Amino acid sequence: LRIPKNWTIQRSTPFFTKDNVPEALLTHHNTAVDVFGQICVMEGVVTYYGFANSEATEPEIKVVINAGQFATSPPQYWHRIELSDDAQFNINFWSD
Amino acid sequence: SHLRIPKNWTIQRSTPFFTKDNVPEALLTHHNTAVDVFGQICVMEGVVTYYGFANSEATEPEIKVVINAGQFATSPPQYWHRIELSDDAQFNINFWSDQDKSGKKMFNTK
Repeated sequence: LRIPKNWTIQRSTPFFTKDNVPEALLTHHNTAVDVFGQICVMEGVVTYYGFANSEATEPEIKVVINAGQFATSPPQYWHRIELSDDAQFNINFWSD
Repeated sequence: SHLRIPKNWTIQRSTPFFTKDNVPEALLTHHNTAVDVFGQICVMEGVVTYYGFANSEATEPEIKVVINAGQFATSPPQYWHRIELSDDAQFNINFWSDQDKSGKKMFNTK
């Protein structure tokens, strides 16, 4: 899935690091029912683990996101992210 | 090496997606971000070429950066630049700031 041309960012999170990231993101969870999660890495590395559904124990996809890059999370898709000790990222949520 | 936006900064405003079909002409020519405002250009599709200038009246670029899909680049406060798009380029821009910028200008032209 690609984010539609007419979609926009309803909300953006502040910058998160190993020091102030919300435990909720570091855990196996999913995005809003109809929202695309765009993860932008400013510094360090963020590793993205995707799962076919909420039951899967092993990931069906692993993506390494480096500084200067971003990876999107399709609506309703289950995932978990791990951050290197110097990671700095934020997430933009597209919908509407 | 894109410059790092400090962790304490926050996004004040974000632009919708743009393509060579509806991109504001202000981005195609010289412009800079307002004081205390860091620009971030995310390329969702295609290619966006970035041209930076030493100052308001510099004619030839001091920096050229090619930004591909999945990548983003940053432009520090008041730094003059312009962007060029590929035929299938799709991108947007996030404006960060370490100060409340509500109501004020995000970018300057000319």
